[PDB]
Amino acid sequence: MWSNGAMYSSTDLNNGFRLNYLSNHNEPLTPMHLYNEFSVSEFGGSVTESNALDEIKYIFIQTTYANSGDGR
Amino acid sequence: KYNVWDANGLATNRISGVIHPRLVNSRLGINSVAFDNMSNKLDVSSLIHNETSQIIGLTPSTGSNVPHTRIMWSNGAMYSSTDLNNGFRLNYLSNHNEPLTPMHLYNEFSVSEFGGSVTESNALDEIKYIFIQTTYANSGDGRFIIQALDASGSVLSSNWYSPQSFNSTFPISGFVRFDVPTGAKKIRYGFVNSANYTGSLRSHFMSGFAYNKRFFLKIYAVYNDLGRYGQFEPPYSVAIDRFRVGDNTTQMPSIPASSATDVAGVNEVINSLLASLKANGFM
Amino acid sequence: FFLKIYAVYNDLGRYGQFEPPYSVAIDRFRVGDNTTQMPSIPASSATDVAGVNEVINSLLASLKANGFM
Amino acid sequence: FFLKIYAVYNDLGRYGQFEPPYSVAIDRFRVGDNTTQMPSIPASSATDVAGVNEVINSLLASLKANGFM
Amino acid sequence: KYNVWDANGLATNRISGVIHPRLVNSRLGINSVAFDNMSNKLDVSSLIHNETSQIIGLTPSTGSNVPHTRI
Repeated sequence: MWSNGAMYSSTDLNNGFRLNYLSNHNEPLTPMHLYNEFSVSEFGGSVTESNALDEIKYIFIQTTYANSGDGR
Repeated sequence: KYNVWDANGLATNRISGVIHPRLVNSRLGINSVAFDNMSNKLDVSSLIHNETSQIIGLTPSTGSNVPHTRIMWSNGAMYSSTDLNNGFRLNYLSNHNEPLTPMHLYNEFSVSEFGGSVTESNALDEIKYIFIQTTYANSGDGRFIIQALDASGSVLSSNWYSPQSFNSTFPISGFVRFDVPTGAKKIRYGFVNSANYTGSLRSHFMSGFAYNKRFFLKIYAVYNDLGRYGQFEPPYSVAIDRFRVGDNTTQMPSIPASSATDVAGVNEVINSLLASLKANGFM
Repeated sequence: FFLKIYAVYNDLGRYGQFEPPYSVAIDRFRVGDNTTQMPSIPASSATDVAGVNEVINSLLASLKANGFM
Repeated sequence: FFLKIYAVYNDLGRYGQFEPPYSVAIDRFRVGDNTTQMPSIPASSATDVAGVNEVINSLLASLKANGFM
Repeated sequence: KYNVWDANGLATNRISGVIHPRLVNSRLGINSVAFDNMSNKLDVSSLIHNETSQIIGLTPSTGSNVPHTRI
């Protein structure tokens, strides 16, 4: 389900994805990191932006709870 | 004519209503804009066709705005095999009630299948209305066509729609409504050309991507009775890994055509092929 | 482990909502692909003339039987 | 024939609702798999040291043509 | 026994109701006919198995009314 990244180890798949270091959340992501990318709000040149409007307003992310961890 | 008639028509508005479901599958129903703006529309309908364009264009192409394969369609062809971004091939049809041939891009499915022990007065119809949503363009000769047919192939009802018909959410996309007559046994739908030449989806339905950069088609069936015959939707099972997580096969690396004939080059090529098959999931 | 991400649209379906492709009229999407994983065929070193031909026949039979044709 | 089974959750999505996998950024789930079933290749009996090679070339060409590659 | 008990039972009727979701995942819940007629049923549930029959039968067969594989 992922375009970039890798699995942590090829001798025990139950460790999961590999998580690589990133200093802060506004830094660029590289092909080593596990991430996906998609494009939104694609309108033609004959359409003014003031008329077409935005495509996505909010994004809600659900996932599992844990008490601590360095992963993000 | 209607139960709810929505006439909201400004591009900068954002409408979102709630409509009781039993008003939508009735003798008069609601108009196309009201269904556009009905946030709970999945309470009366399910998708019978959903399709959008890929992200990465296939070879050869100059863009990725339309579908590059005919994977979703049982008939027809791609316009040109040297530029896949032209899209589907639109063949000429004189009027929307004419018979569709295997040259035209279209699909067919059957509705209201009850056994011989059930009277038709008791079983009833399966689909009441059909709603189609497609991208908007200001002009073009291509048409989206839909037909309802009885048991012996004859056309009970039919209609087609022009690019500027899809304008309930100008300037991006819109809905149109089709009325399924009683006694229909089959439904055909697809894309054709209304003028007498072979056209392409890019330049004769999407007007050269002047308004939309991503083609999509969604077709909603409003059922006569919620789930009497069972709604249509993709298959799934929580217990099978093929449907729970997906299929893990991957495309194989290219193996160059081999000409080795000393009785061992062939054996090595076969062993390499079997190794790649085992490695990439086919096994 | 599970991960679910939800996009709230600025306007319900102005640009077309994202969801898996489907067609009631195509058997690929209506019921799924019927291909099955092929049984393991061991790497073969038979070199007279005939072992290679027999392995090719075995592979073609398995392809035909398991849905790849 | 059809069969649909509905699970009413004790709490809406505490453990995560079950539903088919999808990703708007991945083409296998966004548009589907473009692999098509290959045309039938008859089992071959050519053992002059090159008929086998031609059959293998044909099989590789079919694989490349029909998506598997 | 129940919260909502639907006893509609004629073949020519077409029922379509709305029920608050919190009445369905409760100690008593609703009966099978109310859930049949609950048009907002995807607010409290999801399909854990969905299967229908193919359009074109596989070889060999005399019809296409049931699933032809154990997929």
